[PDB]
Amino acid sequence: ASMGKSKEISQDLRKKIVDLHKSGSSLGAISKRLKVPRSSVQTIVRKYKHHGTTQHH
Repeated sequence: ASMGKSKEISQDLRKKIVDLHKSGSSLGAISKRLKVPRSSVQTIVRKYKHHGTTQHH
């Protein structure tokens, strides 16, 4: 095999922001600590809503 370990986007943040959106009352909590910008939350909601319908894996 070969080597090469790198990352691109925080997978945790991506799952977390989505999961917390389903919680609702805990959204202000993560937005308090990490204060996610509008552009970031607006872009991830598109992906979530998109993957909501036939989530390819």
